[PDB]
Amino acid sequence: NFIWKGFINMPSVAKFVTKAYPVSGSPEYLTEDLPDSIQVGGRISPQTVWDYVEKIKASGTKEICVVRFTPVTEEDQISYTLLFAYFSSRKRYGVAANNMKQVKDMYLIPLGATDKIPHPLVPFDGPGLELHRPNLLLGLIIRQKL
Amino acid sequence: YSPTSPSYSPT
Repeated sequence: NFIWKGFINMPSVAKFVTKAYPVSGSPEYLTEDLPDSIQVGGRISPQTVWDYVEKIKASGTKEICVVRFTPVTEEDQISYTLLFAYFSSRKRYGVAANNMKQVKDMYLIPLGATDKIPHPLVPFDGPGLELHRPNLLLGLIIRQKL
Repeated sequence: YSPTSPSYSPT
């Protein structure tokens, strides 16, 4: 019941295969809107993203989809952990650089295992996130609605 | 009305 399988590729940091699972507002048609390999082209401060997200909500013209990335093999998990640490240690989110036509933005959010879910994504509309979990990379997908 | 994506630092 995964939505998408592909690469996350951040040059000179980590490249690995992951499955994306639904968390909130993430229909399976997202598979059509994600490339084979998500290219991480930048980093951005979380507060800047949350400010943007509340303007996005006010516009009524986008859908905010949250997915959970899972490494597919033990080798993938090693790189997944590198990339989590890259963003976590800098207090940054990743920014995708190669979005398909229907995707306005995609951000990569490191969610610590005991972290509280960043409040703009609450509440989830979908399976949500379990309380007991590893360190996670979430994908915040800003998709064209109308 | 369409908010512009915020700038970010490239890596």
